[PDB]
Amino acid sequence: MIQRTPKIQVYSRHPAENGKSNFLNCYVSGFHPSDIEVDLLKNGERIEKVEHSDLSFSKDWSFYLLYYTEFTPTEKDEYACRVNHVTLSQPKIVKWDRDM
Amino acid sequence: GSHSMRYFFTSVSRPGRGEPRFIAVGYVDDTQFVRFDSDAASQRMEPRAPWIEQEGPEYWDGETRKVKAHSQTHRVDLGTLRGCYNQSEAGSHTVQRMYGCDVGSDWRFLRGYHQYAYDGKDYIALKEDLRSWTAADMCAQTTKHKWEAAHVAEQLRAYLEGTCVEWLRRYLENGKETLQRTDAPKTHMTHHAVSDHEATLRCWALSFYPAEITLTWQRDGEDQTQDTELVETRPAGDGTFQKWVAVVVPSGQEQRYTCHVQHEGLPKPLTLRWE
Ligand SMILES: [Cl-]
Ligand SMILES: [Cl-]
Ligand SMILES: [Cl-]
Ligand code: NA
Ligand code: NA
Ligand code: NA
Ligand code: NA
Ligand code: NA
Ligand code: NA
Ligand code: NA
Ligand code: NA
Repeated sequence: MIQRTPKIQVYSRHPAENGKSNFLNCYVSGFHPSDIEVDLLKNGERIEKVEHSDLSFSKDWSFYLLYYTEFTPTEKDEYACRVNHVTLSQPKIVKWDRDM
Repeated sequence: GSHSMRYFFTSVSRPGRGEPRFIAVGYVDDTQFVRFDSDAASQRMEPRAPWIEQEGPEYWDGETRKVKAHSQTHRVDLGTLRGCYNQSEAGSHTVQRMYGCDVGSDWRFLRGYHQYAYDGKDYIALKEDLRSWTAADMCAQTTKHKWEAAHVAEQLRAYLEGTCVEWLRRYLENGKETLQRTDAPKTHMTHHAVSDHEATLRCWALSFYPAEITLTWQRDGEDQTQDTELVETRPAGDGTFQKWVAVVVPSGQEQRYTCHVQHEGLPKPLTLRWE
């Protein structure tokens, strides 16, 4: 009956420099229940090879996952993370913003 | 100095769709080291940290038995709980268990924890003294009577004050490379002009371990808590953490704003300035 909404962050492991290999992360924390859909997107399209962490939870019992994949940032390519959960009326898409 | 071991179990019913999903994970401090996933092929407890891989086959056999046993008792509890709360057969519910121990700076037992949640709410939890129980609602009060009558806590206290701590000391020395380190955050602030009249100041901490950190803004030395956007500390994926805190300020006032960072790896608290 309790539900908690995912907090979504999209970020690189290391400072992005175009043409140098990196790792693109979508961290989702603070959700309940655990059933969640998380994709990484490249130019609005689903990235196929993505890995994720083992389901764990915080002291308030809310759950957290990391989804990740190797990437090479470039100037032209857009990345995002798309999430659906019972708490969201429509899938939430958060864009990767390297300048933050 | 001080350290912790925790196990986290998560069981989720999917009625008519087969048996529950059961996922168990173990951590030392902020470092995961084992998993079990009931839907996986291997049906084994698996290593997830390099320093656990040296454990021999008795360990892996033993931990696999224990965790499958846990999965069975949660499987039973899902039925019990649905019973007690008068819920329909067809709907997905969640049980969660966490337990573990804390040791102090000289790696002696400090505290134990053993606790349960049902559908994301505290259910029953061992009290700090490891002899009593905290149950809020009526179902859990019923559980409490039963567990008091069967002397459940003294069995759990034995594990928490003995076995739990012995394994944690062992892991701390075998995983000394990973667990007995402190990585100070690499800090900086960014400025971005949202408009002509205001700017986002963001204070960054990167590449730090352990996860515990505090980032705060001040304006002319006055805490700016209510106007701070503070994101959840997040895994970089390489065994370090990241975190930022942002404030949106009037163009020209940047020099009034200071960022303050506290971490175990910093010799003194750090103040960053626009200057
Ligand atoms: Cl929420
Ligand atoms: Cl940055
Ligand atoms: Cl176990
Ligand atoms: Na709720
Ligand atoms: Na975000
Ligand atoms: Na284990
Ligand atoms: Na029960
Ligand atoms: Na729960
Ligand atoms: Na170390
Ligand atoms: Na300073
Ligand atoms: Na300082």
